[PDB]
Amino acid sequence: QGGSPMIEGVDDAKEMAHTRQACTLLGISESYQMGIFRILAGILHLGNVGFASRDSDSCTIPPKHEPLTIFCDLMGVDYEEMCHWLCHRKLATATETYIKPISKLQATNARDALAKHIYAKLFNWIVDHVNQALHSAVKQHSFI
Amino acid sequence: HLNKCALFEKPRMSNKAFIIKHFADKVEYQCEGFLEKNKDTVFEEQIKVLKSSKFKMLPELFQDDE
Repeated sequence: QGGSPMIEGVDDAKEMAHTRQACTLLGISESYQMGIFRILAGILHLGNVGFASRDSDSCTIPPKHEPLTIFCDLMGVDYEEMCHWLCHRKLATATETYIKPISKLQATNARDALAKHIYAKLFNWIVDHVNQALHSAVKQHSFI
Repeated sequence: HLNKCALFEKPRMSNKAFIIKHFADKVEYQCEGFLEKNKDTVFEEQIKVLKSSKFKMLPELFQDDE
């Protein structure tokens, strides 16, 4: 979107070197990093999902959509359930819970919200791991 | 607001914006993005479905400790 993928004077490979070095130093194993990268790749592949709208209120993802299949494979989750819940939503009324398809623009907004929430949860999980790495068993008399 | 205090100003030219006066500075905010960002459509049933996702860490990400 920005049109400038690279930063002048900044090398991304060395920044991965520093990131992996730091995470290993603070106790995070390479498995956690690899899972984070898998989540990032899944979100990137999900960002390319195209929606075919049956009408204003109902839309269905085109069948055998390769981006969604790759997203599910990278997430290690089912494809059909994710397709149904990205084309339809469960609405719970005061007495009944039914399934109603979503709007295509609302489908895209929901996909964006899902990606954002997954990214935020991953960031918070990394923060919590850094915390448990940095947590001191000895009681802190004070702090700065 | 009803012009209760000088801290709030009404921009005449645009009805989709509001000027808020701070002691540091007075600035005008556009109304288009406020509702869009504030409202996040999330269902409890969808939360359960995502908990049912086959990823072994995804419910851990969605896990609340309290």
